[PDB]
Amino acid sequence: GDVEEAIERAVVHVADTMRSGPSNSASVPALTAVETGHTSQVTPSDTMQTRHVKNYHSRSESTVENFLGRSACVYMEEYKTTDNDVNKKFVAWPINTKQMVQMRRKLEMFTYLRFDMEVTFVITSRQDPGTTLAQDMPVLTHQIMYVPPGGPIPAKVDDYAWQTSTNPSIFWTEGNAPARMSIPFISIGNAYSNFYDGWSNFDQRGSYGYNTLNNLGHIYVRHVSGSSPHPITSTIRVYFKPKHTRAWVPRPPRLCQYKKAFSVDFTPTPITDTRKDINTVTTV
Amino acid sequence: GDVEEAIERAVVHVADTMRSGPSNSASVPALTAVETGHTSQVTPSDTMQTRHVKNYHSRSESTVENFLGRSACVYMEEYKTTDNDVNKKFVAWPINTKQMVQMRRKLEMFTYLRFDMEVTFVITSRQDPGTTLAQDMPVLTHQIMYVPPGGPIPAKVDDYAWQTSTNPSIFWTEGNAPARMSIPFISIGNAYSNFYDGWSNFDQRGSYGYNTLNNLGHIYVRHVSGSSPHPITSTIRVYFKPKHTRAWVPRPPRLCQYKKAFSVDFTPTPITDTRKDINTVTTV
Amino acid sequence: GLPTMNTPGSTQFLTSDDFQSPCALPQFDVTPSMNIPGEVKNLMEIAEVDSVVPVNNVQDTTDQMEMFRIPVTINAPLQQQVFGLRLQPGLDSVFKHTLLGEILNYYAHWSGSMKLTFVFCGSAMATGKFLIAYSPPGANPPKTRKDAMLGTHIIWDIGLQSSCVLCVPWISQTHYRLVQQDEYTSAGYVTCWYQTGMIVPPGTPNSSSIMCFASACNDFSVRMLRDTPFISQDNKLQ
Amino acid sequence: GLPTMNTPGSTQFLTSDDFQSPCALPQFDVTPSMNIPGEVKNLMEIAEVDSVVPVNNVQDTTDQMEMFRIPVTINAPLQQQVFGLRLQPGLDSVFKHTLLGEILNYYAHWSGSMKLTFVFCGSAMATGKFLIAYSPPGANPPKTRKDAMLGTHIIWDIGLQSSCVLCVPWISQTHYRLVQQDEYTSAGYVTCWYQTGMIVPPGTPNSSSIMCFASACNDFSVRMLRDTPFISQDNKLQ
Amino acid sequence: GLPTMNTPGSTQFLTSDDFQSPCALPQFDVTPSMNIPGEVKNLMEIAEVDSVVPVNNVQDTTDQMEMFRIPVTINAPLQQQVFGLRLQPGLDSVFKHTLLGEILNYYAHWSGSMKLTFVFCGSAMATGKFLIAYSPPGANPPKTRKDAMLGTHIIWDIGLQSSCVLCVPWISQTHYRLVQQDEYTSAGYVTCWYQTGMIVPPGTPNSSSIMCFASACNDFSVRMLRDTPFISQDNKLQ
Amino acid sequence: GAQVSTQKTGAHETSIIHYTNINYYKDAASNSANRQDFTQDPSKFTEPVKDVMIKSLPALN
Amino acid sequence: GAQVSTQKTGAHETSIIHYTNINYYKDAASNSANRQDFTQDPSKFTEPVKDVMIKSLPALN
Amino acid sequence: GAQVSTQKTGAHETSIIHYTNINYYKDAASNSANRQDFTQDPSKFTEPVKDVMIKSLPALN
Amino acid sequence: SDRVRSITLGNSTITTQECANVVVGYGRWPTYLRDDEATAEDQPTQPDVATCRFYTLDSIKWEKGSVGWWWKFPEALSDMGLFGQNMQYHYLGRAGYTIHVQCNASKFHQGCLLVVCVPEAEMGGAVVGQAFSATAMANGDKAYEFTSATQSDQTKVQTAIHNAGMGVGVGNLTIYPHQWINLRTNNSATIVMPYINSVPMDNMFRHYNFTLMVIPFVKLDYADTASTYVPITVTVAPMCAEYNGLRLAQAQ
Ligand SMILES: Cc1cc(CCCCCCCOc2ccc(C3=NCCO3)cc2)on1
Ligand SMILES: Cc1cc(CCCCCCCOc2ccc(C3=NCCO3)cc2)on1
Ligand SMILES: Cc1cc(CCCCCCCOc2ccc(C3=NCCO3)cc2)on1
Ligand SMILES: Cc1cc(CCCCCCCOc2ccc(C3=NCCO3)cc2)on1
Ligand SMILES: *C(=O)CCCCCCCCCCCCC
Ligand SMILES: *C(=O)CCCCCCCCCCCCC
Ligand SMILES: *C(=O)CCCCCCCCCCCCC
Repeated sequence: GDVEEAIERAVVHVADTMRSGPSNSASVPALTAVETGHTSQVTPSDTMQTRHVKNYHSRSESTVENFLGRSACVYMEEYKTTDNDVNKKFVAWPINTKQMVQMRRKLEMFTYLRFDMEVTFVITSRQDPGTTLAQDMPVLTHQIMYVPPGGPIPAKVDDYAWQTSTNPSIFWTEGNAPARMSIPFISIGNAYSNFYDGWSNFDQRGSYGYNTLNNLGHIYVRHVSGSSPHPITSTIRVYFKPKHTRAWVPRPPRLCQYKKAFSVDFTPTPITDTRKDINTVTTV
Repeated sequence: GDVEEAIERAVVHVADTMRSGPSNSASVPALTAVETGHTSQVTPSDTMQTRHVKNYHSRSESTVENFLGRSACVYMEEYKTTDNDVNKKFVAWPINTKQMVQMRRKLEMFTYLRFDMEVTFVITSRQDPGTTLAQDMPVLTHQIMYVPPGGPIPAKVDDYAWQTSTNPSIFWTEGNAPARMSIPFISIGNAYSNFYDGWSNFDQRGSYGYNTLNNLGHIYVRHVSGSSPHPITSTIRVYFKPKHTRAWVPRPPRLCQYKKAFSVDFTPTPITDTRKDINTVTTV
Repeated sequence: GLPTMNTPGSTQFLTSDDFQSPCALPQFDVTPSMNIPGEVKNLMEIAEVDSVVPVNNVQDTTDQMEMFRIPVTINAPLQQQVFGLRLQPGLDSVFKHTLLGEILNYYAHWSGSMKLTFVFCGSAMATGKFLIAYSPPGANPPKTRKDAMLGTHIIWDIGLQSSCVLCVPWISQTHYRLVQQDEYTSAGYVTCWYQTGMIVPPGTPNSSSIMCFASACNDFSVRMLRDTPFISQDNKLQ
Repeated sequence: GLPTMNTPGSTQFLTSDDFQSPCALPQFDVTPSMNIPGEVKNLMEIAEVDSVVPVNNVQDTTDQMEMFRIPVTINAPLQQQVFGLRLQPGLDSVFKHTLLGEILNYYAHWSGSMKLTFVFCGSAMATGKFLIAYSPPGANPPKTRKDAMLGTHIIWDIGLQSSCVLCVPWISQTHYRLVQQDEYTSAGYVTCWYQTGMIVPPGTPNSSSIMCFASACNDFSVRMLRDTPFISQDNKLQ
Repeated sequence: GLPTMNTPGSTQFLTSDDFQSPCALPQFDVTPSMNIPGEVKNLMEIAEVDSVVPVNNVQDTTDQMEMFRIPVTINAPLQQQVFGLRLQPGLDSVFKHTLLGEILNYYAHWSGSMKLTFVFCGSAMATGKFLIAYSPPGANPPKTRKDAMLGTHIIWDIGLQSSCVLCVPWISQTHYRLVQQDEYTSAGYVTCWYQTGMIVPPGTPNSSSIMCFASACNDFSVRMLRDTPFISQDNKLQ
Repeated sequence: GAQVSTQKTGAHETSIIHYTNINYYKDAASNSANRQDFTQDPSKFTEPVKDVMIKSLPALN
Repeated sequence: GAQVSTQKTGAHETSIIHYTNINYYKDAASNSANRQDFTQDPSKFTEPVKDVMIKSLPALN
Repeated sequence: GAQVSTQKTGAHETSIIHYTNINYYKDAASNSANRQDFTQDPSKFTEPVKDVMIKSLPALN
Repeated sequence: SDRVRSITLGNSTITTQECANVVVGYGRWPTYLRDDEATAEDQPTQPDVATCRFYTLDSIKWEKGSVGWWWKFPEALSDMGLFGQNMQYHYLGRAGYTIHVQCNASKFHQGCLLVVCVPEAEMGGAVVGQAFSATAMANGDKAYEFTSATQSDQTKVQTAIHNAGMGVGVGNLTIYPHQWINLRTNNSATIVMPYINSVPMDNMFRHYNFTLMVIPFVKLDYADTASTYVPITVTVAPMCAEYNGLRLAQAQ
């Protein structure tokens, strides 16, 4: 009514070590058949004498919610306040999570993912170097607009599309706390796919790979009415923080360095690094 | 008293699909008389064998409150901090929703509308280019005043009317969160009219059309005491977000592009685009 | 003062935000409500209403109204095709400007079944049977009535009941398809063929028109609000 | 207004913060959940799964797959060493790229026991006994089977059961060790020796391979989330 | 939003503030606590412990350890003075670097009684009686045993019990005195005199040492946290 | 007098999902939107016929 | 309707360690993270064998 | 669940002197300081002798 | 013993005298789509015995120098009786499978294979940036092979075995449902894969749900025996196959 008792007063720990003494039996825990595709459930008490240890360690920091739940930079680009080239004055980004290596490797440890998304923007501006820099420009305001697939796309900073009568936009002024908002799980499927071993056409032709399922739309950003006498360059950095996460069918982590944003493509890389012989255990 | 239970724990979904098997009867659902002005209530189970499908989809995002409830730019204009022309230093806008195409098309999908209005202003300033730009101007403050029909209208930035002893005004300083306020349903009628097939005079003469019912007043905006040595240009953008909405008698969406702010006027536009023949179904 | 700490998002203006704000006209006495007929509560109520589909939107169109008339004639070759259209209610020119298509164009996702009602507009003396089918996506569209009859279809017989309803079911791998449809989100084709032929007695016109209406079923819904590609401007009006 | 006072931290963006924020898509109807097999809830579930350890990651490697094959041969000198490795699951090249090592590399601290499973892959006709031991840290690693047998060990006999599990216990002065292991946080060595020898009957190959799997036990956990040294870039991809 | 109004102090960083702030390592599992001996809860627990007072901190000191040895000798003139010190536990060189003085130097106010324990370190065969006194402030310090005996004192007799405790009471006009003591906050003097004399039998050394310990009593406390004058730097270390 | 109601479902399966609101202004115009009213009737438009028509039975005569 | 639950343990021995939360938004997507769910099962991965295998008994035959 | 406790005495004679606190974070590390625990024991340091010694009686023999 | 195993689906039965256990998906047994998880509204066909039965693909030879093979599903079964026919006539399909990999040698042979099923085994091209065609990864029941050397042919997939065509460490493929055939103890491997995807049903031609990989981690070796190669045979049975969206058959 007023207060509610969702208290988790009983939290999970790591397994205790049971005291274990000598044995002489036909029962043999240490011998198994790896061939079954089974990982052994052996513990020290099975193969040696152990003392009792009340273990209070907890796996709290390794839940998928926690592992994925930190904001990571997924994109960055610059847009000028004034320039002769129309395209240098605004950013148009096709939303995806494959261009920044760190976030990509983490998400890619799972095949399917389902989560809500917290998006934070970090926008900074700097005056371009030049011969004459004296000016007195008022504070800048930026507009970030999300255009769902199929909506009208802006062709220049001053076009009608920026009216956002229906698309969601954020107007933010410099000097303030970074802009932020939440987006729910928006896939047309039941989970987001990090990989897709298939084609776009029924023919088994067309696009191949996860890129065929990426149609989340674009993010467009411009200065509001910020034309300055001497150019100023703003850089926008977008951060993603998944929350209320669920993950399915885990995969080996990416070993080879990434080469392309929209394909699994790689260059063969060795299993691991080498040492002189199979018995080398020293450093020098 | 303290807490209140307005919880909507029972929300509406889209219709389930009922399992349906073979049939051989005199009862024939698929044949009707479109002539009655009736749209058929047929579902797949009426014309084919269906499996049962528990459908959880919901029409939440398509309620009129939701469709109309996003802020949209309805106007924008510039006013200078210093200029020789008196009129270049303040804005005078006759409130209406017909000048910005996106919002207009949405509202115009209904004949009558009744709602409260949330108004947000986005004001940005830029220093005008010139030979000598060095100055050190303190932060700017703007005044936005609403003048109901018949009230004294300002003729210049420094006139008595700006005293606002009774008209509502907002004083806002740059660098801060955009100004905002709510206005209740202010029509003299029971609902706002998007269209009006009639005249102003009983004679069936005078003004024709919705413009004859538009008398919501004006919005006047100026810099407070912002005269700067070198001119600065501010641009104000006004956003409307209807809330607590009700809509009546829906109409076909506007097909032809808009030509005038205060009239339905258009240029004939074809029904839709064409294809080579009535059987063409490929893309290339 | 009570100790507080501003979090990210503070001072921003999110277009789709939902906060309270001071009223500039304190205590304004609103005009009483009146019960006007035809209240709308959900845009889907509109999409559920039939509108005439410009099926015959062919290249050589001289007269605009011809787009609504599907031609049907006497002595047509056996098993002849009457028309063929691809199911992209929000993208294909045949549907994009109908009531249903216009509503779809303010959203990015859609799901549900559709009703395609066909009404025969020839004289009471003409007769005919037509096979109307729906083909779920696959690499190739049906080129023959034999191909078409393997999919979901209905055989329409003309009599007192002038109209017939082909209800195209929601058959998809995903729960929702995109309004800006692509190959992955492909929906298929709807085609019509002569089952027998349009037979006529002496003294009646040789050809007639069929009209097509379209509307959404009760399992239909849209998601992801977006601006429509159908309206624009280069300047403020006035 | 209610009197308030902003405290330090106000307006900052802490990457690991946990606040609420407005939803840009109000009332968006999420696609229904579906019960997909293989849900993961904790990364430790992955680290608890065996992966093949590249124990034979020697310098002269011609063929990459050779790294997974530990050589064992007939007529080996008595008490000969089969292999030796140092216990730094997150740092040593033998473990760093296994499932366990990869998970460890997203953290800075670790604690718990490990399972090293050895599987004999020679013919059913070969026989042999091996002594596999774990030596807690000390100034010097074991150089002889006599040295090795004083520590924690198991004597593996080959028969129907092809695999044997050496479970290396958590013996440490601190509750946790560093993933970026140092001398203070030293864990020791694991070595293998011929107990008897691999004997063979006529008509069978002269040498065979042994494989090594590694996984964490139920008392294992990691702490202090950190970025991995294993992935980088000089440019945005595309 | 809820209407609020920032008050003065908003956004400032006060070093001694006490607010909550977000945790950068959400859900970090802290290493379990262990019961280590010697827990301290209040700095006064330290000040209550005896430390050796460098009473003989005289100018000509050759050997540093001599500072802890108060000289006492045979055939001393009657009523001779052994030592004299001024009670400024946080300021005078005799006390400022003892445990008690060091703790006092992190504060600006102090109050309470003190224990000055004297221990005779000559042979078991030596004898002697000493008068140890405390003189509350006044314009002039005692110059003679006759002057000293009018104040608070104890007459110490040497025997099996080697140590004697002069407890200097808190006698002050104010509840607290300043650590950076001044005339207003004057505390007085502690002096020691021969009551009889140190007598010795044949075959024992002619002079001996007395040591002085100091600690706070249970009515002692400090106030007003401040930085100590005893530590500084011109550069960052390294 | 705070009002407590249910939220729109998120990525996770549903009790912890309710939010609380308190009105701070004297005018109802100041209140937030009615994002959660899902009452709906398509029949004024889909079937405005005087005589009701059951699907199974023929339309004319 | 405020929810009150326990905090993650700090440097000091544990009652004063509970925090309170109130949701301010109409969409569950707006809510903070589920930092405190510790349900866990490694057996889909460590032992997906049809016939269950007890450690004491031999693996084959 | 707000905690209410007494304040440290001020210039004026003491009921109006209690303050209230509510924790806003999920980790106890986030909490304010324990400025008010006055438990104290000087005997581990002032008297760590095996056999207890009463002041009135002599120290040796 | 437990080594003995018998499996019957439709008109086919499989028997093994020397097996390990039976690995089951992620502990998930195949099952028909429930009403509360469906989107496609038409009544599905569930051919039962006609499709849910054992199909034996063409055999292959394991030689001393073999490096590994892969087969993509459902493509590998596109020509198998009524299972293939149903795939052709329907827009959507759904199924789980019982995979039985057979390999017998002798008590004097040695060798060890990893038998894994990798869901969404999206692969990289031989030359980065260069697109390849479907034919580079699947074509009926044809076994594709990995290589030791890194692939140069741009019309192919990057076949270097140690990265399994996916850019990961081949020794970590064990997180996917798998079993080992160690010649010394086994003679076959059986893995039951449930339907795993991000959508309830999917088109069976356009999407390869999972890839079966058989990789020799320990090379085939033997002495003076007259037998040279050791055959490897794959037999698989669809389970709980159901299809929706009937229409004309897809030409290929
Ligand atoms: C980021 C990222 C990762 C990917 C894979 C895409 C996974 C997305 C899962 C579903 C998201 O919602 C959809 C939106 C549109 C489409 C689409 N498919 C055909 C083209 O557009 C499908 C799903 O590529 N970029
Ligand atoms: C594909 C795929 C799926 C993923 C995660 C990507 C999905 C991320 C969610 C999409 C978020 O997109 C935005 C939506 C709106 C806004 C925005 N609204 C207000 C202004 O900016 C910004 C980002 O991994 N692969
Ligand atoms: C915006 C907009 C839309 C229109 C049509 C006007 C609809 C307004 C509905 C009623 C608003 O309140 C009124 C105020 C004044 C008048 C008026 N009528 C004669 C001139 O002034 C009537 C209604 O034109 N511009
Ligand atoms: C005509 C008509 C009606 C509509 C909607 C238009 C009505 C919009 C409400 C009018 C809002 O006007 C304002 C009132 C006051 C202020 C203001 N008050 C404080 C300073 O600015 C700004 C706008 O559609 N057609
Ligand atoms: C409704 O008010 C009944 C319960 C009272 C709850 C306390 C309100 C919390 C502080 C906000 C006050 C709002 C003043 C604008
Ligand atoms: C839950 O609301 C039941 C108890 C009410 C507690 C009062 C809320 C304190 C002020 C915050 C109101 C939140 C409005 C966004
Ligand atoms: C404890 O919560 C029990 C009583 C609830 C008091 C209402 C809380 C006042 C508003 C602060 C909410 C804190 C959310 C971070």
